[PDB]
Amino acid sequence: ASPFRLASAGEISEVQGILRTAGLLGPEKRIAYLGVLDPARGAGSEAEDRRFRVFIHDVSGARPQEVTVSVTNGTVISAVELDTAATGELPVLEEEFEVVEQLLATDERWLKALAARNLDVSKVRVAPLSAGVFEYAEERGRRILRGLAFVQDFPEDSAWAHPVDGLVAYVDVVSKEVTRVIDTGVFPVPAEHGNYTDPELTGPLRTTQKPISITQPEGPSFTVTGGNHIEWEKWSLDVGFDVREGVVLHNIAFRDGDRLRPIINRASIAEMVVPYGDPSPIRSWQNYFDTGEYLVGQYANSLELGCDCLGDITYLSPVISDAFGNPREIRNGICMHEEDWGILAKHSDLWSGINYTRRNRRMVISFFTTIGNYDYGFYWYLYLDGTIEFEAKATGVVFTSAFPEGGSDNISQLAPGLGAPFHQHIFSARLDMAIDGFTNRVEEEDVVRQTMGPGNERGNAFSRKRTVLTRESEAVREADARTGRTWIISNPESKNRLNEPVGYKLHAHNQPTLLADPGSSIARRAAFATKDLWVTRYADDERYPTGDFVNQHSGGAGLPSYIAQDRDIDGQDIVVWHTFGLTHFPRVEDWPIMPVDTVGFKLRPEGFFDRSPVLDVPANP
Amino acid sequence: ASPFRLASAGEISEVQGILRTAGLLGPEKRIAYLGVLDPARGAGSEAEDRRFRVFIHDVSGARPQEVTVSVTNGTVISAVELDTAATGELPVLEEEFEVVEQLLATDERWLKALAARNLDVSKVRVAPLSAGVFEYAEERGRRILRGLAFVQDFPEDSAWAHPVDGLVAYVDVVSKEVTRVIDTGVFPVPAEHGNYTDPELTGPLRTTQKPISITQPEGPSFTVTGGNHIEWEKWSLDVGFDVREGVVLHNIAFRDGDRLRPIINRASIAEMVVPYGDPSPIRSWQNYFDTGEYLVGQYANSLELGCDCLGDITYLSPVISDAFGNPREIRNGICMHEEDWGILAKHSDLWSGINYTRRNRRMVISFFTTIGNYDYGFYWYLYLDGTIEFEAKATGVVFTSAFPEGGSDNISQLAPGLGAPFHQHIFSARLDMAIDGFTNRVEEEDVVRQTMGPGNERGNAFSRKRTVLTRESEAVREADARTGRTWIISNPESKNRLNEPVGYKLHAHNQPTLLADPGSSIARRAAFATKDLWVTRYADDERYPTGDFVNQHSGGAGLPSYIAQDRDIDGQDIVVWHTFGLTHFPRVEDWPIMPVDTVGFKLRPEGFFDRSPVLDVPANP
Ligand SMILES: [Cu+2]
Ligand SMILES: [Cu+2]
Ligand code: NA
Ligand code: NA
Repeated sequence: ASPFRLASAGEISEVQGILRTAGLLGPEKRIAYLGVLDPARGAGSEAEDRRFRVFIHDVSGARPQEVTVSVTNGTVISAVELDTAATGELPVLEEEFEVVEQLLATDERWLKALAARNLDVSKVRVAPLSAGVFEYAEERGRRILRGLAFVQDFPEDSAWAHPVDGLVAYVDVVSKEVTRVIDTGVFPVPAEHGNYTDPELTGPLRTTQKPISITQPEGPSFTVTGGNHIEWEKWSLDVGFDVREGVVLHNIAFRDGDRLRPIINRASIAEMVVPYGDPSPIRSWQNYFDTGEYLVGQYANSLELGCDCLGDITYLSPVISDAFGNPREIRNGICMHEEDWGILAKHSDLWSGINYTRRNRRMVISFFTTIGNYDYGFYWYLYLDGTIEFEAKATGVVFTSAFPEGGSDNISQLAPGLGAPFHQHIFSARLDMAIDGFTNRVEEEDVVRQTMGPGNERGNAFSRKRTVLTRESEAVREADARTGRTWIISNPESKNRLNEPVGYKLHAHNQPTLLADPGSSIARRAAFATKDLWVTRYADDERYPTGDFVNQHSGGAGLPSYIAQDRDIDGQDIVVWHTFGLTHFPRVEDWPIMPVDTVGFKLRPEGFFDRSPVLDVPANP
Repeated sequence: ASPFRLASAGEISEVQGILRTAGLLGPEKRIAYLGVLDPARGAGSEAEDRRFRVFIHDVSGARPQEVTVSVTNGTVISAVELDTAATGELPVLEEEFEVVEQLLATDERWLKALAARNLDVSKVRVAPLSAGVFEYAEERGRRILRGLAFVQDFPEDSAWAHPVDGLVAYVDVVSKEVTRVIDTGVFPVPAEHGNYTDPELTGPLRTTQKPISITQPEGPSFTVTGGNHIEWEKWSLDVGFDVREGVVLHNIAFRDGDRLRPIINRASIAEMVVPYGDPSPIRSWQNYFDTGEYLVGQYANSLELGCDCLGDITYLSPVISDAFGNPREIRNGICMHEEDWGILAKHSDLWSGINYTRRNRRMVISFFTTIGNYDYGFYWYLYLDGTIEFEAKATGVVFTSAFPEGGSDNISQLAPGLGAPFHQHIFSARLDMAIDGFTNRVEEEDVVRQTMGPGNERGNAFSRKRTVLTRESEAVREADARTGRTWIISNPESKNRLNEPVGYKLHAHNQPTLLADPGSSIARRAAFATKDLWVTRYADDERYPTGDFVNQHSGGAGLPSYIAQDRDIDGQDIVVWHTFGLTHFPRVEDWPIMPVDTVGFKLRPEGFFDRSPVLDVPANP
């Protein structure tokens, strides 16, 4: 059995049983995170050791625990009580969905605020908003959620149309107490509805769209074996799924002739955060770590055939644990399919008389998640030519506020009285590299302009420079779009037939990084987001750029701590962490439901192959 | 009849007849350019006036002419003799394809160079390479082409595999004389073949690709009327075709409710140039203005169904003039089709219980051209949400040289002894704007970082700033990817329902601009390419960023001259010229035939609509 197979329902039940028998899962315990661990380095040989990591909350007020279990051997490997004021709180629990609203509904201060606004408490929705770390000393070591009110006029109404500005509250979800209710003043609650299925707002539906049918009469060109092992057009990989990260890719490799050549050992989105840029005290604390605080895999959607994924689709239905250790399937949570991708290569040669055209295609592995108002599609693509790409598709409903009567430098107007605070959506891709194996290095490549003069008398020359990042202290890099900056991951011990090291080049989109002041709480908690590229030496326990327990963790954790080790990364087992994101000034067109916008990155072979790897693609039928 | 209809065969024959009768097209004349002119402003009412512009070369040595004809009235409007030393030479003629090779084959200096290298002259290919303007005084006012040798071992061999470095020659294609033969020394001619249809090099063809079938059982959702008028999913436009520019889009507009709202009056790629960065005197003069010197529409490919354009395709077959004024059809030269484009909008709402997904699609209008070794696909896309995008797909065979034995700062290695000089492919999109009509302005928008302090005590705030470009002297702009710089075209006299000016935002890729020294010939002849964005006041005669006659024109022409007029562009009829390109350090994977790489730009609505314009899209079948 592949050590990279998806977790099965029986493994999760086994973890439950092991924890129970060890005294670690009594009736007061709640599993906040559970996932299989990847195999250790050099473990390929041999014998199963499937281990699971578990974060266990306690509803009675006792300290939570981090536990690793061997499901293979039926044993607890390690169990440690956590001091959450030091190392962070556990991820938000599903069962907290309604707790903030419930607590607030019986609080006299909350009710006073609602009564001033003539709002029916039974119509007021409130979400479990993550709290971060600000100036409130009573919150240190306590599990806090914050709450913002949105009115639902009727049960199928979009509450996002009706934000209640000027009001925020903080609660403790263990003691079930409301710690603070803050009312800065009454803003009109926007009146118009945002019901995008109401014919009054949609108008008559278009009747002009004729069907576009995508079929594969012979079935798909990829195979799936062992549950999650993909073979497609020379590519080989395993599709993992983790409740925190979502879809993970393992063992990305390319079969070049008779050799299986590794490229990336593990690819994931290891963090994603949505920092808000509105200085109103109602929202200035808000930074949603969709991955680290909420767990994006947990909220993966079940994808509808013909709707979410069109064509000949092979689904995976990954299994996760509920809060009690029972397995729960996400039916049709991962789509896998190949897509036509236009022209691959084309040339019409006058001298030879040969006219040549070939088509491209890509393998797609995707999932979609919903976190509150946001919905995101995460797409990995493998192309015939060896290119690897990630794309995020951001949609949903925008997070709303009042639009201030005098206008705003930090909020845009969507509808009468309705605002959208500015924000970013910033991702970190963790790419545990294995270019032709684990001995890798990274070079920063810039274009080099040359001065007109001796050796360049016509002033046309230009060049390139590559700078090796030799130690972690040198490996925190920023974009430079003007100079075409990219980063090449190579294997200095593996040369192509031209005696040049094999490599892959990372092409970033060069979007803005974290805009917050560098002294802010968010700049400290999401330090990764302040720089485009980090390179670390691989270590088993360095998994997330924000650290293991993000919720209410004070600044400092993750990448900035890991690189202090100043380890050798010049021809070693290394990990690239690429920050990329969208900066969103919401437009009227984003209301009442947002069209998709996109961001991502790609890696292209750079002297990895001895010539084009797609010369054996046949002409299209 | 629409004044924007494609030229017909009969119109071209009529132009021929008119020129003949006027004494302007005797047997020594050759048409180097012919195309319909767009209607004048305010001409919509009324009555036909189809005018054609013609550049007429004379093979006997007499001066060429620029002529405008009214095909409607059977008259010559203007005819002027050109002084080519002043205003530039005419575009390269098709009949010059073989002239450089032919001349050189009987030249003793050329033959001496070939004999030293043991090369059979009958196997030596040479192209009509554009000459530019360098230090050779004898070339001023003369029609010159330069020639580089490539060996074809047999008639179906790819000559690009066998460049003959150290050798270049210059000819006069009117006097049929070889002016210079320069031999800097013998380089080995690379030996390996680059025959990408030879089984020895391809290997056995893959048998693993299963069909991907794209069909439309009810036909397409767009209609074509009047030959070239498209109606699709609220969009309206006319598809033009010009021998120089290729596919042009006219009258791009969007039907918002019962109002046809203009967006872009004319969109084209008005120039494209390929500057080379190798300071060897063998190539340091080379800059191929594929559009302005060669005419990309002229070399548009005939596109094969199921191969080049997949799905339900509607073709146009545009007509151009041959060198004698006879019409020539480019059969199946333009593809039009709609494509599925993934998720348009999606949200799963816990509070309302509504789960909503809609799919996106795009209208595609494309052509493919071949210029020597290069092949480019030009794609325009219209999306359901109002986004407009252009994408160029660059492929073909890379232009080769020897790889110097000591390595090179300006050439990369492709195969043993085979090099690829560094170069860029730089496009200029000319967007004659009409956002809700012709009264438009441009603002540069940057993100604004804010300092932690009073009014921003948590250091989270960020903002945006917009600066109006009020006069042409202020409207030559550069990218700033780090600050998320974009440019918004708005109509200051047309407000959306929120009392904000309607607009569209240009999103650039922020790739490097022209790298050459600013004092070089190429920086002066392709000045447009040195800056990302220019805004001019519309004028009928300001068509190309490089001017009308690019071939052998000294530096200065086009945009830098036009903006000296310093015209008012604040709420006026304006034109945006966006420079964008690829910087290519060729990789081993690009040999022997290059996979596609891409560059482009998009424009997204920015408060153009009163809410999302896709709320009336129905759920997918
Ligand atoms: Cu957003
Ligand atoms: Cu190129
Ligand atoms: Na690694
Ligand atoms: Na205009």
